[PDB]
Amino acid sequence: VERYSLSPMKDLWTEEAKYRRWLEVELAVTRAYEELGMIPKGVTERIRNNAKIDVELFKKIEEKTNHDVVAFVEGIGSMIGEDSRFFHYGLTSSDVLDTANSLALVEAGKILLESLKEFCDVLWEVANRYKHTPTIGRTHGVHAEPTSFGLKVLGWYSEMKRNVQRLERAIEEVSYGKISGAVGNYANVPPEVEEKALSYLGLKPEPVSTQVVPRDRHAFYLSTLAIVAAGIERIAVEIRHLQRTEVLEVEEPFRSAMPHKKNPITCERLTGLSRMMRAYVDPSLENIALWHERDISHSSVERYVFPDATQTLYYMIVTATNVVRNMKVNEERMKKNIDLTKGLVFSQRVLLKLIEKGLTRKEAYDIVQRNALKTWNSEKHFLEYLLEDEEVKKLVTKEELEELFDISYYLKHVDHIFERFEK
Amino acid sequence: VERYSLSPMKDLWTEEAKYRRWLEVELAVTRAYEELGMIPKGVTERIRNNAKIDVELFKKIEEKTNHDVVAFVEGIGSMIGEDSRFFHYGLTSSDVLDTANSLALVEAGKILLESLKEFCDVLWEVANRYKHTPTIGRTHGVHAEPTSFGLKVLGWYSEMKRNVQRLERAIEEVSYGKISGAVGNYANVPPEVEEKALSYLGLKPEPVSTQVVPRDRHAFYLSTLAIVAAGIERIAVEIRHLQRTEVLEVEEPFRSAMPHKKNPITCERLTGLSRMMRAYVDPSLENIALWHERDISHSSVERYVFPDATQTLYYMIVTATNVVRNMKVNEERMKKNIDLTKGLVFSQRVLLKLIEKGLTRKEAYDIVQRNALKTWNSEKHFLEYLLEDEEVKKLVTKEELEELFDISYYLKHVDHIFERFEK
Amino acid sequence: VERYSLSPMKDLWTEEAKYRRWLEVELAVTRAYEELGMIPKGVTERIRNNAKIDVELFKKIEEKTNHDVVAFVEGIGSMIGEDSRFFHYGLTSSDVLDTANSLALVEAGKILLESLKEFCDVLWEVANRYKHTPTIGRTHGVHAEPTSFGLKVLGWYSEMKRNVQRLERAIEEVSYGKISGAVGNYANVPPEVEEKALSYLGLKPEPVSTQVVPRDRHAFYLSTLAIVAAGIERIAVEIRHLQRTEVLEVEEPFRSAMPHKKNPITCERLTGLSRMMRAYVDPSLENIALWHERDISHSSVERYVFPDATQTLYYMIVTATNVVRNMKVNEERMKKNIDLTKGLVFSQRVLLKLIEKGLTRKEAYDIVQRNALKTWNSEKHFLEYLLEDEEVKKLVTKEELEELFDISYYLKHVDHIFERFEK
Amino acid sequence: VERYSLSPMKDLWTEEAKYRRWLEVELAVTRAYEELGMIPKGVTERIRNNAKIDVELFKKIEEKTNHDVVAFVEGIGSMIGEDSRFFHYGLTSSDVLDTANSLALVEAGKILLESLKEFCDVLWEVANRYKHTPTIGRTHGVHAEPTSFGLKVLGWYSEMKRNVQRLERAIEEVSYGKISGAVGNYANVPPEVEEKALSYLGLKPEPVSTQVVPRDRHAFYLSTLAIVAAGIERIAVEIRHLQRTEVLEVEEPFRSAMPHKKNPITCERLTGLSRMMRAYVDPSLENIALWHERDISHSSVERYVFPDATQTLYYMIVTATNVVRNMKVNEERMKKNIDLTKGLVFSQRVLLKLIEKGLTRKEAYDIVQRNALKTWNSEKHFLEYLLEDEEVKKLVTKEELEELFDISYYLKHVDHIFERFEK
Repeated sequence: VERYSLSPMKDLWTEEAKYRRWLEVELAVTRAYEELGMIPKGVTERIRNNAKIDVELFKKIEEKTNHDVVAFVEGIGSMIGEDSRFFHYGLTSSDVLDTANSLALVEAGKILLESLKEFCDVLWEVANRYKHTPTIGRTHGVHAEPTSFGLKVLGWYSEMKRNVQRLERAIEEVSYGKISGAVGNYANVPPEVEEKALSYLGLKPEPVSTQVVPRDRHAFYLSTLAIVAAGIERIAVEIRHLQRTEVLEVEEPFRSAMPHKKNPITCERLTGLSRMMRAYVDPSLENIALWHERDISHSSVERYVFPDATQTLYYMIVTATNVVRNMKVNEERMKKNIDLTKGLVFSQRVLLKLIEKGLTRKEAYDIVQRNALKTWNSEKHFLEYLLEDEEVKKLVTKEELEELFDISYYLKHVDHIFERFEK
Repeated sequence: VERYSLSPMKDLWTEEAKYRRWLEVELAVTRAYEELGMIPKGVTERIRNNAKIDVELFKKIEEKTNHDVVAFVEGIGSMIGEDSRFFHYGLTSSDVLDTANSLALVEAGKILLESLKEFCDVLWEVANRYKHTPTIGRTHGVHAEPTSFGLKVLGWYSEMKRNVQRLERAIEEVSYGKISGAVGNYANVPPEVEEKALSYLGLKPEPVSTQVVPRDRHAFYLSTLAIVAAGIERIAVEIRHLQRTEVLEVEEPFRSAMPHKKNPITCERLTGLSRMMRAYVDPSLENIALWHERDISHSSVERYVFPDATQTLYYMIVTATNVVRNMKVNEERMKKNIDLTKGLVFSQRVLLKLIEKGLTRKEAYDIVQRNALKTWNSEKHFLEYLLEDEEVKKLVTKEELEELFDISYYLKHVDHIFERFEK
Repeated sequence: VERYSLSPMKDLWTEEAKYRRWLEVELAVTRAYEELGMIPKGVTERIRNNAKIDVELFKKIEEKTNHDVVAFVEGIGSMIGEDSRFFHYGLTSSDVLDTANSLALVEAGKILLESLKEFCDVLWEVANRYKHTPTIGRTHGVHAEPTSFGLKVLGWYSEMKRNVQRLERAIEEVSYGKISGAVGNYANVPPEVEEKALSYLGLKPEPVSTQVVPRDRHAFYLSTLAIVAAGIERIAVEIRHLQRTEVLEVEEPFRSAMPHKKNPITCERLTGLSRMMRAYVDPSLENIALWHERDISHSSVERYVFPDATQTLYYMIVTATNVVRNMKVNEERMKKNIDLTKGLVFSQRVLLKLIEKGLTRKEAYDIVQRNALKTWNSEKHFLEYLLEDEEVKKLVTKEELEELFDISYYLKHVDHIFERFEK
Repeated sequence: VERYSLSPMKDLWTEEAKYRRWLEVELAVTRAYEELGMIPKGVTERIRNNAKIDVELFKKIEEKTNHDVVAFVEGIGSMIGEDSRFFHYGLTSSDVLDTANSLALVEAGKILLESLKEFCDVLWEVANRYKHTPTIGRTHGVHAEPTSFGLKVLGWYSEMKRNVQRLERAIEEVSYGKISGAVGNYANVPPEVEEKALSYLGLKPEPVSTQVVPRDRHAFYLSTLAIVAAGIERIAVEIRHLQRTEVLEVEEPFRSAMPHKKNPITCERLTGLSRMMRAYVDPSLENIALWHERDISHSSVERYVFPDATQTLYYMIVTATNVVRNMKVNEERMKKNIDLTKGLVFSQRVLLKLIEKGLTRKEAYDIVQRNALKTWNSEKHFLEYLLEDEEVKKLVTKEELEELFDISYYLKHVDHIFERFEK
């Protein structure tokens, strides 16, 4: 794990950061009471001045207390003297816990969103750089028709922009806390305190909560994270295919190294991390069916999944940004790979042209097949066989024949497509 | 499976419905060409009049062809005579396949959305009916504080309304087809044909496609379906708990039956179907990383998951609607269950009241604990013990003591919460 | 789905086959009571002669009964006259259901196991056929060191022989039924009736059951099935890579076709079916935690998973067997692919030889790197560059150089490895 | 995570313990070469005396090397002087990595297995302690028929004894390393060195490896781990249900506490940890299909799963053992809960007795239903209503009636079932 904790994301998930979120919540709540005239003026400022985050103290108290937030509430109690009457007043532990996890997931979502937007900018730049670079399109791993390498990157760009909007909605979904007390009905803490306290944190009130924020929001967020990761996985698998020794179209950045031993190690790592990101979706979905007004089975799951899902995805986005930013792209090898089958890429164009000139689907098909076959089993090109085919010679001119091998045919609509992403 | 195929949803997924979607696509495409002046006037109308869906013919041709859409294209070919020149013109098979699955998933999404909205109306009605019905709030399966049964149903209502908006976005995500030919670059079919043909189907053009519509859209849709199902699972588990013999607060509708043998069979079934819905998420997510401009590994997955996920969820929503619509709710038993622990539900109120009147947290706590203990181990009530406690007798009046047992305390903010959902 | 239902597996999962298993269970149970003297002599043969599988009757009765096994018990009841006193006597529904599913899963396991052993025989045959066929070993998709193609097939053989054993244990695990009545404590049917009835069916008694056979047995079985599928998935991904245009070492069987358009469609299908097989594992694992002496949430999951997992794996085994049996293996291409990097595959042998002859690891490495580079960026071979390197010329003879390019170094232990599988 | 790392399991997964396993592998390999006469006598002891685990050195070298095992090989190299010629000789990195992970998973398996056997001993003890404790059996959460509480614990015992055996096979499955070099064909290190080196470590040779030990072995192991976890999850959900306020039959150990606020927090935790354990299964299964002779996508997954799955299960086994060892069992409450429905638990015996005495199934059923109804809606017992029923009065004696309410009918075979586990 520590392998991919990267700053800013990993600073979110220390024990200090967590206790500071709990204090933030507690201070928003005393502030809300005080602004409503419900506790004396001055309480919040004094608790702000005297409450310190002391991790060892809270952990020592927790040894005796066996309860994380009660230990915190007493630890803070021992620094704030008389003001402890007004601290954690009416709250249940999950008011603090779940509001603090909204804070963390919203912030993690924002870090993720900024790095994602940055991945989009790099993908847009790389797609425009190779906008007109010819490459062979491949279906079932088999040469199909010519295309451009910028258009392939644009498909990745297109997918990551759908993920920017998805990530914005997942941030919205998790932007809800609760300050509603034991079973969520404001018996011990007024709903006006909740509304003020959460607006100071940048959060909204869960419209109806139980003891807990409903876990379908978290499952939505984490399902969105797994889908972002699988798009990065699609990119990573492409580059693994393109860096294989028989292809050599692209090379992921590295580190003088042996030219024949450049392994796509980073993209293999990305593929494995995507497997982990989708692994967290299932446990988040059966966190949803909590018993009544809550059970705590989700808590242990979330200790793994919140920190690991958001730190792994962050590492995936930053790493894949660097891979696409700095990968070597071998344009001449791309172009050369179009001629690997020696013209047989243009074999549909040749087939149709024989139907145009009179022949029936089957008639044309047999002429192309025989030429294909000879091309495939030898060293001469498809075109050179077609030109010498007598049946072809009485139906098609030679200038007609040669123009069917123009790559620009496959390429006439690339700008049309790029233009859909402009402006 | 056939157990839960219900009309309208199951009519979507027959072989006839599929072939009709393929014809719909094909007709939108000839229409687009003809409206653009690219094929003669009259072609579409004549293909519309002569193309019949003949499932046995297509399947017989497929025996020879070994390819589903080629067999279809030839079957239709044999009915439409000369017009077959202009039919399926420039298309790749996945233009038809994936555009037809957008049609199916958008329509399935709309059927699902209407039944979901209807579930929301029933939940809103049931929540307002029991708005002020007292029930005991339960955390860790343990009596916590009083609450209202309408507020519990409102939490379900709140969750299903978040799922209506989620379902709308999932319908949007899947509203994209492609008419872009072999590797998605319009080499064989102009992008103006795509744009016209898909607007007649109510769909949008994938802004950049490969041979296929990118599979992250389908994974998003199906992840949303699994989250809707897990909310239905939360409801179903609640009712199972509430129909157990020691609780008897709610009874799912059934079918004169034995009163002691009413089993929550439907809600158990709902819980199992939610397990299947979340099971489809993982295969949809590794459908995303297709090789290059496509591989066909996703096709076999989607033969299971599109029809099964959308028919299971539809059955879940209709069944859970009926369960909530017609379930028996035992209000007097709910109210009686509040007094099961004989007043000990109000034990925090009693504790705080002793701190108010001078005592320290620990001092108060020991008085409540001893009374709790005596109450727990006997048949007299908490209140009756408190009244006779001397330490309590010198700190608290008896009218003070009795008012701490008012249920209306737990209940002062129920209308505030319901009002968040009005208007 | 129907796409891959293949005889004999799909005959297991009809409604008829299910009711036949129910009767088989019922007849074993009457036989057991009769042999113990608990019901009159002759009952079992009479019920055997009279009791007919009438699917439409049972479904008509179920319309009114709303209970599948009750409807069956009554339908059989209407055919067997006075002997209905002795039929289904003391049983709970899940005595019949779960015992019938053990029969099905055992027999499914056996059909799976015989096709698997047959897949092993084909793998052994193909591996021995290419025992000594040179091929380039590939790590990270990059040419590593020479090996044999039979050795690669052997690793697949070794994996499926581990699965044969795993399948035999999974059969063992599911060989347990129950005839123990409502909560599994033999209050209504004697344990000696259970023991006799299940030994007639070839099954063992769950040593302690509740109302149900414990679902960890089924989860273990389905987990083993998903493991077998992923080994098929490893094989199918190798053939996809090897059939790509730039590689052409292997070609899956098909159907005269275009030589350049041979797509690995069956293998991509096998990949997608492997994803469904692993998807069924999670739902099976959470069927395990049934509430108390049972809930029925697992029933609905098992209507999908039992038939779908066994039929999909059966399809995968039979199809992969035909793929490996009939695939074309291009040996000259495999041998030719070793020289793609023009000798650089032997570059570690060259490096070590320079350390042998005095040089330090870094010294040797720089000579190899420079020659590698020159080879990589040109058309001359590594050897030709080494021979002309003066630093190399004074440390190594030419005959010492050339013999580092012998493939038989890489193959000396092929024969030791096959030997481990013999006898 | 650190929450549940417990000695001895967490000592397995430090960086130090990992480098120690790497050295252990390296020393087995030098020992094997030396015993075969291939390197001078004395090398192994010298490398043993000199080779120190220096985590910070290896990490500093790795900063420059960017390769974990290379950095290790060099760091050891700087301590062992001239013997570095003989160290790591012919090995590929994954000879050390995968052999070291077999050591770890074997030893983890053994720690797991000893705590599991200990969980079985506690279960056997608790089951025998309540062998004859009457309790109500529950199906669909609804009172069914009386049984014994020891019988329920026996079913848990039976499940964990099946897991002991499953754990022994999973240990066997992962007992394979490799010392076969870059593509697993012993080109660079002899197979007799592998055989000797692995028998010193207690391991067997993968019969054919590629660059890596095949990942179906690890997926089988982790699948067995998730099965063991779900059986713990079945137990923990039972204790949650039994500790609910309306039931009070059992109370998990804790920490004087409030008697009404005893929450089943450990059991809810065990439930959530079971969800993480099953989440690791899917990522392990798709690690299986590595490309060719390996890709490294699995490495990153295994950095999470190996340590997390073995430590979480270890925590679950030890904690569930303490739960079952120390939980309070309320026998009088269990016995009292049988009479909750005031005799209606014996209603099938009454029904059958009326058919015995002449009546038809429907006739008998209506008498029982009417009395059931009256019992259900009042405070008088079923028996008292039956005795006063005139139709009952003319078919059944009072002593014939009362003895249908004997609990020993339900318990006669408890003793036969425990006997199956003896000896």
